[PDB]
Amino acid sequence: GSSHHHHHHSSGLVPRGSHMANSGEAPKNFGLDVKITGESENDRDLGTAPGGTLNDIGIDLRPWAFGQWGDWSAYFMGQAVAATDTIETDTLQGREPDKSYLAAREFWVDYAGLTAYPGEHLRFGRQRLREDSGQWQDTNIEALNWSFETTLLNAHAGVAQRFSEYRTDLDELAPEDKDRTHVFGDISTQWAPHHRIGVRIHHADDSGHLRRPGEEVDNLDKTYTGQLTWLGIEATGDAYNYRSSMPLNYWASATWLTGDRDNLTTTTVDDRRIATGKQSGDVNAFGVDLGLRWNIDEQWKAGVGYARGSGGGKDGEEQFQQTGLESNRSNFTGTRSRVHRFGEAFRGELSNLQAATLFGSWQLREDYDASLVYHKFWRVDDDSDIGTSGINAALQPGEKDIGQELDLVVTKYFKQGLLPASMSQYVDEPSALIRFRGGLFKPGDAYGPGTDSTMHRAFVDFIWRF
Ligand SMILES: CCCCCCC/C=C\CCCCCC(=O)OC[C@@H](O)CO
Ligand SMILES: CCCCCCC/C=C\CCCCCC(=O)OC[C@@H](O)CO
Ligand SMILES: CCCCCCC/C=C\CCCCCC(=O)OC[C@@H](O)CO
Ligand SMILES: CCCCCCC/C=C\CCCCCC(=O)OC[C@H](O)CO
Ligand SMILES: CCCCCCC/C=C\CCCCCC(=O)OC[C@H](O)CO
Ligand SMILES: CCCCCCC/C=C\CCCCCC(=O)OC[C@H](O)CO
Ligand SMILES: CCCCCCC/C=C\CCCCCC(=O)OC[C@H](O)CO
Ligand SMILES: CCCCCCCCCCCC[N+](C)(C)[O-]
Ligand SMILES: [Ca+2]
Ligand SMILES: [Ca+2]
Repeated sequence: GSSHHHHHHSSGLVPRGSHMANSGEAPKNFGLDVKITGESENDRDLGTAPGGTLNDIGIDLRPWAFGQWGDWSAYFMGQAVAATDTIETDTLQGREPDKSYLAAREFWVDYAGLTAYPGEHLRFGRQRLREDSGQWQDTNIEALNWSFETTLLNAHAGVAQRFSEYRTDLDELAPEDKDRTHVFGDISTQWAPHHRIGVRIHHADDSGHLRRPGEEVDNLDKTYTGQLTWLGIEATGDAYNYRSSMPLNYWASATWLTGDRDNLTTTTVDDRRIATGKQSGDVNAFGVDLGLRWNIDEQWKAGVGYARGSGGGKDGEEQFQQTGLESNRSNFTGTRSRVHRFGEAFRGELSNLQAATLFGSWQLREDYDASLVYHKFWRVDDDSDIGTSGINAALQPGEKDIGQELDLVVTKYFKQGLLPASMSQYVDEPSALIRFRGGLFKPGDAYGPGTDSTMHRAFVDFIWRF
């Protein structure tokens, strides 16, 4: 069920001989996830800077261990990566990564005895946190998190904070993560079969300090401290369920962001960046995300989406931002494969950003899936920047047109052997997959002259679970 240690993994693979493969088998006490990835990326800066190009290959080995004793259980997953350059082998992301490294990915203890519900448990340690949209949390982080998942009622509550990367190559935390504590919760109900309504809350509190006036500031220093609360409502009808039987699936969510930020101000003095003070101000921002998916027949689906995170406003009060724990990856095209909601290439954060999206998808049982996604992006306020994105180039003042993107994701799932056999029958539950995942980004007028006319980021992933 939902407490299984691989429940949230996007791959959805089942090892041969596991209890999930055959309910007569005992739960596995250990296993190995193997990933081989190639990445082609050109060019993250749109040709405005040296570097920013990848054409490289890597292997990622993820052994794991699991123990269960009554209501207690424990889990560890490690990671070893070797690659020809610093590629992305992990969609979930002294800050220079090495080509090769070791990591402690997950380590937690879990207690399920507070209630008799198997859907209820308490988990403590570095753990996968995820909700279905991927827009609030989808990350491995140190946390204490309570989950309650039953037919009529779902609820969660937890607290989380990064203390290390637990990596051999990254010495320090990203500044936004340093001394930031997250508290969060959600409650939702299935008010009709396959229709869910819920509320969600998240609070992020920065206990750090900003550099004082006259101090040099570098990439490891914070740009702001905040106390931010997100309050959201969400309605879904099989939004992220690739096995829906309904002719139509939908999601609608609205989120208010309130609180305050202390923003560091700086000036450049002799190749240096020097702190000049700080400015505080309230945040009163809003985000929405809507989508509708047509289940045309057993194999074909298509749909449309719209999202907007506010931007600008009086002294930047209307600049929406996400929690910083999000992936923005979800099953919104209606397939077993998760897709970046705002482009594999652009990788937009919902922040001073408006996006319109169209997709079509195709799937065949548990054996194949494919999605084609089109996005158009605009700035909401053409003098404010946007949030994070997979594009590292300056925006020109006064231009709303961010660009357009076309994404393709194609996946083959299989079981027996290293690679599929053409004589193999349709797989009941696959243990391995091969995937192409690619995005083509066409910059719009906001990127100005001297930039490339197109950018791409594409991956081939081979994944095996043993
Ligand atoms: C707060 C962080 C918690 C970190 C806990 C990490 C635990 C790592 C791996 C889980 C395996 C626990 C040991 C299993 C064991 O010794 O015996 C059980 C197993 O061999 C048969 O049931
Ligand atoms: C096993 C049951 C655990 C019960 C503990 C419940 C923990 C308490 C609240 C969880 C919901 C998140 C609350 C968010 C919050 O407190 O911040 C809101 C505040 O910042 C508004 O200004
Ligand atoms: C209808 C297809 C829309 C989605 C297209 C996404 C695929 C993006 C690129 C194609 C993958 C090939 C990657 C290799 C490549 O393009 O050449 C390397 C590059 O540096 C110069 O082209
Ligand atoms: C039931 C007890 C079993 C204990 C399992 C230990 C697993 C073995 C090694 C995991 C290493 C844990 C990560 C430690 C670590 O990386 O610390 C990082 C430092 O703080 C510097 O970043
Ligand atoms: C094929 C083996 C796969 C198993 C890999 C498990 C690796 C377990 C723990 C490695 C993480 C330990 C990090 C230790 C460390 O020194 O990190 C801190 C560095 O000094 C960065 O400043
Ligand atoms: C970039 C990918 C292409 C995006 C396509 C987006 C299209 C949005 C919605 C498609 C609606 C599908 C309607 C299907 C339909 O009407 O079939 C009717 C049949 O005749 C029923 O018998
Ligand atoms: C580019 C590197 C390899 C990437 C592999 C990604 C997935 C590969 C192939 C998917 C092919 C999709 C067409 C499937 C199809 O037409 O039907 C399959 C048959 O019905 C069953 O054999
Ligand atoms: C679809 C994108 C994945 C294909 C890219 C494969 C790259 C193989 C070349 C590895 C050599 C890299 N290099 C030149 C730095 O050594
Ligand atoms: Ca470049
Ligand atoms: Ca329980």
